[PDB]
Amino acid sequence: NISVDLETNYAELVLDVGRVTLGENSRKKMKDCKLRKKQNESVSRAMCALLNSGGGVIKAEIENEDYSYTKDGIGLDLENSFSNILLFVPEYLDFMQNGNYFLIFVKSWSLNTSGLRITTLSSNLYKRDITSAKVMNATAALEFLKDMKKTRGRLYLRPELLAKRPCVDIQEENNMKALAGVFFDRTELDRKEKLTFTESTHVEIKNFSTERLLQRIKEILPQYVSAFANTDGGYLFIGLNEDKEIIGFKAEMSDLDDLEREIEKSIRKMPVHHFCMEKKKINYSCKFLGVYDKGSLCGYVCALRVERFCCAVFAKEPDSWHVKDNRVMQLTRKEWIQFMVEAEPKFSSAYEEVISQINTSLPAPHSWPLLEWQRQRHHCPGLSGRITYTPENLCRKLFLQHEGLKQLICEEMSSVRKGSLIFSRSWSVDLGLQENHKVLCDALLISQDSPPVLYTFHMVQDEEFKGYSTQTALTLKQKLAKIGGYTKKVCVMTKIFYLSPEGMTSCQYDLRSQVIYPESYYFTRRKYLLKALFKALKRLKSLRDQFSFAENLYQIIGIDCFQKNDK
Amino acid sequence: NISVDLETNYAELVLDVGRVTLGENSRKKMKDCKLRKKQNESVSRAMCALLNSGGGVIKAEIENEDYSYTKDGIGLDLENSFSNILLFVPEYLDFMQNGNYFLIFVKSWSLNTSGLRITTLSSNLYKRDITSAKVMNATAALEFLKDMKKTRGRLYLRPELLAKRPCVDIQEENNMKALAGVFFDRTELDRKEKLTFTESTHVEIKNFSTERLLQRIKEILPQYVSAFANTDGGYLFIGLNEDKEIIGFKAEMSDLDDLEREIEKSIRKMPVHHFCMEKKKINYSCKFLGVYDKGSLCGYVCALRVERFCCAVFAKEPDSWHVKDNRVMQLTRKEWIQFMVEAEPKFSSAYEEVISQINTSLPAPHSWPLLEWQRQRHHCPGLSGRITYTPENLCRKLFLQHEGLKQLICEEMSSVRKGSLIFSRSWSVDLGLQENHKVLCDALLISQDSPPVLYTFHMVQDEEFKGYSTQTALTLKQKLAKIGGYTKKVCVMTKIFYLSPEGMTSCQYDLRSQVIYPESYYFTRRKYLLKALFKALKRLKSLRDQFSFAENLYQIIGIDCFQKNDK
Amino acid sequence: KPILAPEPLVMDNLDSIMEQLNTWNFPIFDLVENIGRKCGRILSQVSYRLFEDMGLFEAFKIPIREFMNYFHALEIGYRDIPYHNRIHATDVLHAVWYLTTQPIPGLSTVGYVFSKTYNVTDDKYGCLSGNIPALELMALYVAAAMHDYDHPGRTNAFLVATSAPQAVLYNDRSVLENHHAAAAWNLFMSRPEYNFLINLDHVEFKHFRFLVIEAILATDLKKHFDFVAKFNGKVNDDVGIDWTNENDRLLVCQMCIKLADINGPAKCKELHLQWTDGIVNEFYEQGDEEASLGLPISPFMDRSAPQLANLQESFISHIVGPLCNSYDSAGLMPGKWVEKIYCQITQHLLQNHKMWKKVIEEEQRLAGIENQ
Amino acid sequence: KPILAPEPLVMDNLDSIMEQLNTWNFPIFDLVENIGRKCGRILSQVSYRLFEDMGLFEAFKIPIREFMNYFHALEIGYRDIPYHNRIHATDVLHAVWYLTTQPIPGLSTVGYVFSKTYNVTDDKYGCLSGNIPALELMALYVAAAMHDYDHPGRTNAFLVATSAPQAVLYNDRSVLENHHAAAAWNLFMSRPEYNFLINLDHVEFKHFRFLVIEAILATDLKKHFDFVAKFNGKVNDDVGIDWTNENDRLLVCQMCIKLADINGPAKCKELHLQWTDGIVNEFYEQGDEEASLGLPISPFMDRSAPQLANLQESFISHIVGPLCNSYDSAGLMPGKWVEKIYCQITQHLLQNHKMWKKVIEEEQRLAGIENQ
Ligand SMILES: O=C1CN2Cc3c(ccc(Cl)c3Cl)N=C2N1
Ligand SMILES: O=C1CN2Cc3c(ccc(Cl)c3Cl)N=C2N1
Ligand SMILES: [Mg+2]
Ligand SMILES: [Mg+2]
Ligand SMILES: [Mg+2]
Ligand SMILES: [Mg+2]
Ligand SMILES: [Zn+2]
Ligand SMILES: [Zn+2]
Repeated sequence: NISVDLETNYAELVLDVGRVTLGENSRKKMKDCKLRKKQNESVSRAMCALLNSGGGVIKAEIENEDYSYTKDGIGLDLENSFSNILLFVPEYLDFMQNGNYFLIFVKSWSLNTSGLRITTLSSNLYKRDITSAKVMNATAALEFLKDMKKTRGRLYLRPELLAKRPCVDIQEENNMKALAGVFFDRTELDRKEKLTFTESTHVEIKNFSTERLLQRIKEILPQYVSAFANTDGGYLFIGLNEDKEIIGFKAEMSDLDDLEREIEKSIRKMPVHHFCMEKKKINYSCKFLGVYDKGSLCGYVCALRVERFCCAVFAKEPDSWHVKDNRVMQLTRKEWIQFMVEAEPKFSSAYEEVISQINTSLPAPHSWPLLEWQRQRHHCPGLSGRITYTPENLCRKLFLQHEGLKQLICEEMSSVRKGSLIFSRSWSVDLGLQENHKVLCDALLISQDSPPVLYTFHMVQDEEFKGYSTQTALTLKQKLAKIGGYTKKVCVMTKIFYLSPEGMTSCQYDLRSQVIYPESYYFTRRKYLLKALFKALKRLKSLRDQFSFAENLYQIIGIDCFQKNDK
Repeated sequence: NISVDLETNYAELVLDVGRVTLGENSRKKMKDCKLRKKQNESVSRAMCALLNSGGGVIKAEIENEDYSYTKDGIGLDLENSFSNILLFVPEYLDFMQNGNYFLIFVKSWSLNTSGLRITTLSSNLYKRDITSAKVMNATAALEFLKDMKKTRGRLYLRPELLAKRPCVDIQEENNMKALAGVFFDRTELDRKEKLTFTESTHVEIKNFSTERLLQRIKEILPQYVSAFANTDGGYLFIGLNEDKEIIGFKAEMSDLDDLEREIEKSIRKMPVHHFCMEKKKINYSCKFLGVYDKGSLCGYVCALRVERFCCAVFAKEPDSWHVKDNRVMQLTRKEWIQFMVEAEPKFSSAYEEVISQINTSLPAPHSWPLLEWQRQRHHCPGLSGRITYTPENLCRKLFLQHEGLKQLICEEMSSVRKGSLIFSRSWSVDLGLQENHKVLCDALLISQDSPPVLYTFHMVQDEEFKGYSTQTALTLKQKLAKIGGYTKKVCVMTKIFYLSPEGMTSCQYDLRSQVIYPESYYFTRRKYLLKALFKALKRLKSLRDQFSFAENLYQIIGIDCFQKNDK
Repeated sequence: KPILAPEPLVMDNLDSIMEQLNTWNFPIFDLVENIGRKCGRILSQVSYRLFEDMGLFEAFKIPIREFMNYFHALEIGYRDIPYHNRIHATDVLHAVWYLTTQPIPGLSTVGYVFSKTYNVTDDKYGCLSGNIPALELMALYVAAAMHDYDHPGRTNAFLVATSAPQAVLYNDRSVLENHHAAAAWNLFMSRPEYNFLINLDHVEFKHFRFLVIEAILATDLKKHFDFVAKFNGKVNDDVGIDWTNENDRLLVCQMCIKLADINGPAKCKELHLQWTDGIVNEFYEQGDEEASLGLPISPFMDRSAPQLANLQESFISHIVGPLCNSYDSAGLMPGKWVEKIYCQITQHLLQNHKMWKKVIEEEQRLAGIENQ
Repeated sequence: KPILAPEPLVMDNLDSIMEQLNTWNFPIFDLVENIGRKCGRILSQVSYRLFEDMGLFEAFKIPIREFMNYFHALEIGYRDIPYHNRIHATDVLHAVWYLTTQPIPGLSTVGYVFSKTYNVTDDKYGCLSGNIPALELMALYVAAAMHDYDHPGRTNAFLVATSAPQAVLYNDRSVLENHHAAAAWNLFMSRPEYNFLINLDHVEFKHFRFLVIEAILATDLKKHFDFVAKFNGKVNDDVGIDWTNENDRLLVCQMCIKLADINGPAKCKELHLQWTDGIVNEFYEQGDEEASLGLPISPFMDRSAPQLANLQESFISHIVGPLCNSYDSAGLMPGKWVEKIYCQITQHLLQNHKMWKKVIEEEQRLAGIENQ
């Protein structure tokens, strides 16, 4: 399986896909097709699970001995899978081999123009084309399910009337449908006879010259049942050949009942999801016909009729994954369709609209940003006004006591052009997490370069606090990308400090000189991170004092609070 | 080519794709691959041109002698093309063979959740995957172009800094990029030497063991140039083999200049479309390298470096068609990107919002529809109040004179459960068309069943008025589906009447008993047709008096006019 | 000097008639004639009954004497005109009370207060008191009680046409509703014995005032289709109705009083006929004044050429129709199951609309016969 | 009896000073002291100059005597307070005139009227008169002239706090702006000699009144961020500005007068310092009254603990900043090319904001030094 590697110093979800061969020539000349398919499937499961739940990193042990990636590449099956799950590969993926490990860094999935909110390896909703039963891609499945959810069902025009059309010899698909309807009730079939009709959007034909035929039906039937029930219903005949010569399959009695039993079991196992008031079942019906050559029974021809359905019909559960807490799971059907059908709330009051739309930033100065404001404009004596210590009361009080803290913050904030750190009594509880009381305070430095850092301060010379800080940084990264709507690659770095009285030093940990990321994770944008942090705190209902925008002028003018369902 | 058949009695655009073979076995055993590809391409051009411009009908002469379609089907190449251009085939297409002609009825393209506003056979915007240069589908091309139009360019992070990462032996794609960068400036190449790098998202390698090599480059180069310029730039080496053994191609002097000339011509012919202020060109550069075996020149290796571009780069014009007036044309590049980038206006004032949202119609009565109202509730003495003669002043005046008209309208409106005909001084001018003064008036019967009819009345015993009426019905159908937003299949039938004084009869034409449509065109919905007609008249700025909603109560209450930029 | 009150607070001859107050077709004119029509203290009595039912005289400790003082001063405030008088305000108060404290099939409830009786026994019946705190409902009731205060008898468009001082004073933007709320609140704050909100908090009273003024301003017929479209878009594609939202609760009370003020064509035939008689008389008065000032007479407002049935049919089709549709499609209309669901209100509406369609058809038929 | 006019209509000692009226930094206080400050007829004179420039005395045939009558009555109407007085109204009138009749780089023009001078020679310079008919601009100018009429000297939140009669009378919803428009229009319609709109149509006058009242109601600071967000969404993702729309032209004039009423921090340093002195004096008056009524004193409104620079910096950053940004990003701010473009207004804004940031920094530094 796929296990969340809890033994990494990365501030991210790491998934361990087991051993994995790599390289185009090493994959091509791999003499085990089932193993290769299984490895490709494991990597694709990992990548979908990462995309659906914030970011993440996939760690694969290189199976071949001497692997380079600089004269070997990755492969071609994996590249096909990658290019299928995503539209653009360079925008989401980064590959980096770390000695004897191949790491794939995965950006988090973002809402785009397509409208999709989660990625799926396969919807498993088949649709019947003119002739072939194909599987709905992501976009077609979205469109299908949303049209159905709109009408609270699936609109049909059950036989109220045959339209009064002119009399004229004309040929249409309903001709084939009707000829199948007459074929279906025939009580006997003459062996090696011709057919009057071919296969179309309502008619399918299968040879299946198989001695067993049951292991084959058990795996091929549900996709055709879904293809039919998802469009107009239809018939599926077995025992014919390509040249439309009825032959049937050589089946003796005492097996036709077994075959029918397996068919009923298979079609009752297929999932289904209703948007209508009642909740029907898949109305269908099987039948068998003799193929008597001249006076004797040569065999049978199993004819199955499937009626058009009122809501969607799956062949299996939708192929969509996600890591909940650990042990990456598969999205249930109900959750999957809620992600495919519902919209995002997207309230965006007028005050928030202007607070964000300050972030247009055309090729022009566009001064006056509101998310970078402060009353107390005198911190850190030798410096300019280039750092907004935001809470402004938590920071002041934390600077009053813990005298070494202010000096440490000054000696830290020296090499930063422009940034804005945000303190907190504890950031773990501001992200909906378990607080541990030994953590003095926190911070969040968000500068132009140098991706954001989560300082954790404490005065306890017994523990290490690596687990706490890394969990908090991970959760902040995921919350940013999944709720703040930040649409770029991010890493939330870490630093830990000890703060014994009479001494402010001893950085017990520095996550930046411990782990390497691709070249692109090191360039944040610092205004969209602010928008993302604002929206994340708002959506988590923990936005209290960060982003001052002082109200003493608002109270004079008559403008009300920022936003809530409280007035 | 493809010619608009002006010689049909259909109220639609008919396209003539020339002779066309049909049937799966007739297509498969067709001993002319170029001809088969050409026929498939002609049909696909016709179908895209129909989808992009309202509805239409494709008429194909059956090429094989004895063709049935009821034991032959269509084919498989055509089915593949159909299923590619559309998501769902049964929703848009109907096939109907009419003796020695195969007619394909095409619904009009509609805005769906995907966001696409026009269909394209191929965007011709290639993207570079991990290894292969693929062509952007419709959705990826939409996303790409909209992201670019948003930032008014295409955002890069030109070398401001190499991030301060730890020192550790690590392998990445930039390794291959740099090794290519050192390969590119090498002044000479030793024949039959090994390579240190393989092909990735920045590196491509081609064998091309071709005596000419120029007819091949001329056709294969632009798609790789586009794949590179549309993602991160890169290098393209020719003269190598699969096993990474430099061999080169046996080229003598006096041809390398020709090859470079053809390359520059080819890359300057490739279209491009900028969303940035300046308008650069495709910055690139070629080069040739010797492959001297031991003291002699065995050949060359043409190395081409392409730099990442600021806006989109096509291999050819986008493959999108439309019929303008006649002689179905191809959408220019500018129009194509305006259809891919811009949104629809979608004003929808509050009054219109409620006038439409009366059309929810859950499984419940939901009486009180506003688009079916009238003051004068006494027409046609023997009848109920089941027909809304809408203009109410044009209809009254037209009933005052032309005494046989009212009796004719009564004898016509007898067999209709519930409908609403809408008169007009001339419907041709209400759709932006040329009026002919011999047409007395018009009408538009929109009932539950019996698809809408366009009565044309006149008193002139010389002409026929078939051309006028059919043009008007065609234009009304197209305007409904393309501007009113009606999302189902429609045909606008026709009827013509002569109205000499002292006699009201002589229906000179009845389009319903002249032409056959599929079984589904005969079931309209009559409330969405009303919404569509309202929106079409609004968008055409001809909405004057139809849909009464009398204002004498509005003027009392204080509510203003329906909607316009006039108050 | 101030309008204080009548001597015994709760008169008791109108007992056994308020018992039939849990019925949608409250015989209001019967109570009017029963009560001394000489003076008119109907609004105060019905308000006392409703507030005792909700129990707001303990849910907020409102001293009943000052309450009666204020509301008798209010009912004295209402002018003596054909339609917009204190009987109409009692109508609207009873309508909102019924709509918010009578069983609603398929409503899931969660300080709140329920009606006196209400028969709470099942789960398939909710009431709007089980989703809206007591403060919001008290605000809504007092908004309904004082919502047409000191009505001049003319419409907004008339005051805007003649440029009346109430039109200049309020900038021609919902003249009448601003006037009603302004005058009512002015009269409230004038005396000290009117403060029946004496045991409230500063913030509580602020919120109460805000809700009352919003409710009264919701009944401006110009902003009708806007409210309908907003209530459609907030029940159709959204998550439905998140009752924890204050915006949702505010919009629901606004729609409720919108539906209550226009409820002539939702009662039995005789009640609706009486209300229509009143409204036609008032329009006739206004048209009478309008022809004298030289202005072209208004549509429907000519007693010498009446088009009463035209007016009532168009009204029921355009105004009350879509409003009741949007109010019902959100599953808030009070009704009962059928052992699918029976709603008295929309049935009355359909019956009356059909009746006016009969009158229109017959009149046009006879006129076309006679006048050829 | 009515305020009629001063004897000679257009006084002429203030010649050669109105010539420097096509400059953004009009020395308004110099003209104030030049004119007899005993009486005060500045508003009338500047209005006559501006209307003669636009030529509206022939574009609408407005009799100049009744014009001067009305506007002198108006300037008499303005109370004598530190900030919101007739000098402020003359300021705002001149600001809107400059913003709509001075060259705007990159504006494509199309009955219209242009400024007197304007130097129309190129195509790369447009003016707002070349996109807005004469009626809309006359409405906008008269809206600016009477937009703070009879100002009590307090703010909206104060009148709402103490429950002033102007607060009850208007339901606590933009009390002051409704009062300004109401009182001004009342005074206009009072006498017959004030009708300087005598040669208009019924519909013309109706539209004019609508636009004037909308313009005056736009200057309510509570509705500031709403206007900014609406103007952002209508220039950002849309087709831009379809000037044929009346909604677009209305919204543009609303934003223009919004920007004009707050234009202290967009002039030279001394002018802005004078306006700030006025506004701080007015806030000090209001705080003085507020401490006497027992209410907790308002922020920034304590002359015994002034935070003037705090107020001005926060104001420039929060109010005038985003407004000028949204107004400029739509390419309407008047400026000049650079043989890319130089805009005087935003430069003045940046300079003043930096100055107040100096004062804040120095004060906090000194206080942290002294108080440890
Ligand atoms: O039964 C009834 C009650 N009402 C009220 C009403 C109206 C038409 C206009 C207005 Cl403004 C009003 Cl309040 N029609 C009816 N009919
Ligand atoms: O130069 C100036 C001019 N003004 C006006 C002003 C203000 C703060 C509040 C209000 Cl309400 C107003 Cl009108 N600050 C400044 N500063
Ligand atoms: Mg009212
Ligand atoms: Mg009322
Ligand atoms: Mg003001
Ligand atoms: Mg002002
Ligand atoms: Zn279903
Ligand atoms: Zn470009």
